[PDB]
Amino acid sequence: AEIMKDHQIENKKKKEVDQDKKQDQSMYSTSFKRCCKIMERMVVQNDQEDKYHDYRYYWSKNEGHLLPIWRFSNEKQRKKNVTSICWNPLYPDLFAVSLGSYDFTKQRMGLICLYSLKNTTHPEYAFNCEAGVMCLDFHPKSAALLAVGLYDGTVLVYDIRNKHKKPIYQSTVRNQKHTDPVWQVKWNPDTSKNYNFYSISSDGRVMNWILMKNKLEPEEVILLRSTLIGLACGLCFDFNKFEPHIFLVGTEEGKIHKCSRAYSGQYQETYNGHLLAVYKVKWNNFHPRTFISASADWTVRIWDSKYTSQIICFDLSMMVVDAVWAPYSSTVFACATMDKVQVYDLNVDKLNKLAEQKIVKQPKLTNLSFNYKDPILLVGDSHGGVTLVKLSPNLCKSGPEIKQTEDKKAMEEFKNVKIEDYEREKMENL
Amino acid sequence: IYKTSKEIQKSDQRIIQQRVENSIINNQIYQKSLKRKTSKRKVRHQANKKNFQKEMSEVEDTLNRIKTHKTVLGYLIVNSEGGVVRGAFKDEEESKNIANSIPLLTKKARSVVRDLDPTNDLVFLRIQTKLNEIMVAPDDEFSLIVIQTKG
Amino acid sequence: EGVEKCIYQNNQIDLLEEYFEGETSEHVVENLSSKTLMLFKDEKEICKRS
Amino acid sequence: KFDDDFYEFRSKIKELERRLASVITQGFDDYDTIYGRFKLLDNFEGLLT
Repeated sequence: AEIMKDHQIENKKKKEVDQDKKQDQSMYSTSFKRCCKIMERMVVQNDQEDKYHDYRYYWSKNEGHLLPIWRFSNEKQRKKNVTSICWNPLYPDLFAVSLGSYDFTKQRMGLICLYSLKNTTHPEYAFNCEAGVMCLDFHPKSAALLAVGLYDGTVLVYDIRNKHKKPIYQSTVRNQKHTDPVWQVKWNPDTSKNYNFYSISSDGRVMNWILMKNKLEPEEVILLRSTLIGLACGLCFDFNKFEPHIFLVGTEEGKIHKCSRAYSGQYQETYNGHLLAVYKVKWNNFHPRTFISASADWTVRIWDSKYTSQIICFDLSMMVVDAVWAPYSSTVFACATMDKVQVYDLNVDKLNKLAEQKIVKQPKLTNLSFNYKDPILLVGDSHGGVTLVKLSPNLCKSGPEIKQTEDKKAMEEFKNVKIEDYEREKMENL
Repeated sequence: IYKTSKEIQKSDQRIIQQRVENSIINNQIYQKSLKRKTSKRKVRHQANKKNFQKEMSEVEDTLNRIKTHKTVLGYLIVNSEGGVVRGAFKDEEESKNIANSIPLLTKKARSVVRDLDPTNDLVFLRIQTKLNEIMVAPDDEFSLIVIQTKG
Repeated sequence: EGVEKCIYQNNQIDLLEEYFEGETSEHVVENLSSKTLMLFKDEKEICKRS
Repeated sequence: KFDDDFYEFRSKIKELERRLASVITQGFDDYDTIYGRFKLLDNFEGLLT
C-alpha cells in the first residue's frame, strides 16, 4: 500500500458502488460470477472424472476403434436438427453447433449453442434466431466473429464478447439478401479488405459480404446458371486454402463446379460424376487440386481438379449425408450414413472402411465435423444431440517407420507427396 | 380536476423511472433496483414484468442448476463477514456448522497459499474427505461452498 | 503415486480459463445521430424574414 | 513452335480480358450516376478488348 502511495500512477479502480439493494438479490454478480462458473465446472468434473480421465489419455494392425464420450442435447431443442457444426480457431475446447430445421415442410425457430469442453451440462452461449440456422462458421483471425445462415437467406453476424447477444449485423432486401436458404456460409481468411463473408443460397448466387460501420455491402462472386428454367440450386461451396481465387461450389443438379473469383460469369471446370445433389464438397488437407464430395445419391467420390471424373468412388448402401477430410493427416476422411460413421485411410485400406461405429442408436446423423487440434470427431444427430467420438491411434502420418529420417518438412511435404503416389496408382489401374 | 392531475403525476413518475429501460420488454434486474433506490414514488405494473424476483437468471440460474445436479448435497454462499447469504442443505445443523467452520478453514488455507508467494492469491480450494468432497470458491465480496459426494 | 494421480486429472483441462476474457466487444455498429439542441426564431415580424 | 506459343498467349489475353470485364462492371455499378459511369467509359474508350 505504501509503494502505491509513493507511485500515484493508474489509481486502482473497481470503486465500491457494488450492487447493494439490501434484500432480494444483493451482489451475486462479476468477480462472484467467475467463482460460481468455476464451482459449477468443479462439481461436474468430480462426477465426470471417470469419463474425463478416459478422455485425456485412454489410448483408444489395420483396425479402427471409435468411442463416443459425451452427448450434448436439450429436450426443448429436441425438434431442432444439429445441421452445421464449427470449432473456434483460437480455442480447441470451444466448438459451436447451430441447430436448424430440416425436411422443409416443418419450420421452427433455431437456437445456436456454443458448447465449451469444460461444461457439457448446458451450452456456454445460447442464441435465439427467428428461423433455424442452416450454417454456422468462425473467422480464423478472430474467434469472437461468428457467421450465421438462416431460412429466408438472412445472414447473421454475432460477436461472442457482446453480453447483449443480439446479432452484430443482418442482411435485408435493401442489402440484396438472397432468397430460399443459405446452406453454406464461410469466413474469408484475408483481413486486408476488412472482413469478408461468403454465403451460398439455395437459389444459387455466391454472395461476398464485407463488414462496415452500421452497414453491410454484398457483392455477387458468381451465378450458378442448358434447357432449364431459373438459376441452378447450390447446396455447398468451399475455398481452396492453397489458392484463394479457385473455389468449388456444389449444386442440387448434381454437377460439382470449380469456380474462380476473377471470372464472375465463367466456370473454370465442371464435374458430371455425381447423379444427385452434393451435400458437402471439401478440399483435402496438405494438398492442392484434390477434394472429397458427399452427395444425396449414396456414393462418396474423391476427385482431382485436373481430371474431369472422380479418381475413387465409395459405395455405401445407406444414403451418405456428409464427408469431411482429417486435418491432422491427408488421405483420411469420415462419412456418416443412417446412424453409421465410417473413417477411411487410403494407405491402410484401398476400399474397406478402417472403422464403422454408431455413436447414437436412436437418431440419424445430420452432420459430422473434424477437430484440427486433437483426433476427436463431432457427430450431430437428428434430435440436435451432439456427441464427440475420439479416433484410434492406429491411423497416423509417417507410419512406415517411427521417427525415420527426422524430416520436419515431411509433415507438410511427405503427406502431399504420399497422396500423389496414391493418385498415380489409381491412374495405372484405370 | 384532481384525479386527472394525480394520473398525470403518476405518468410523469413512470417516465422518469424508465428512461434507460425505454418501456418495451420487462427486462432488467439492475434497472429495477436502481429505480427502487433513487425514486420510490411509483412501483409495479408498467408491463408483463416477466418472472417475479428474477432480475437475472445468470448467476441465480447457475446456482439453481448446480443444486439440481445429482450427487450434490447443496451449495451455501458465505458472506465475507461470517454470514449465510443463501443456505441450501437438508439439515440446518450441518448448514449452520458449515456456515461458521468452513470460512475459517479457507481463511487459514488462503494464508498458507499467501505465505509461499505474497502476489499469489487463492483462486479456488478443494478439500476431499473420505466420504465427501468439499469445494470452496473464495472472492473478497462473497464465498461459494459446494459439498458433493465422491462417485 | 497419489500426487501423480492428482496431477493427471488437472492436466486434462485447465478448468479456470475464461473464453474471450477481458477483451471487449471491439467493433460495434453505431448509427449516426442528430440532436436538435435549440431553435432560434424571430417573433411577430411583418410577413416572414428568411 | 511460335503458333503453339500464340495459342498459349491467346489464353493469357482472354484471362486478362476476363478480369478487365469484371473490374469494369464493378466500377460502373459503384459510380451510381450517368455522368460518373460515362467518365469511366471515356478512360477505357481505347482499352476495349
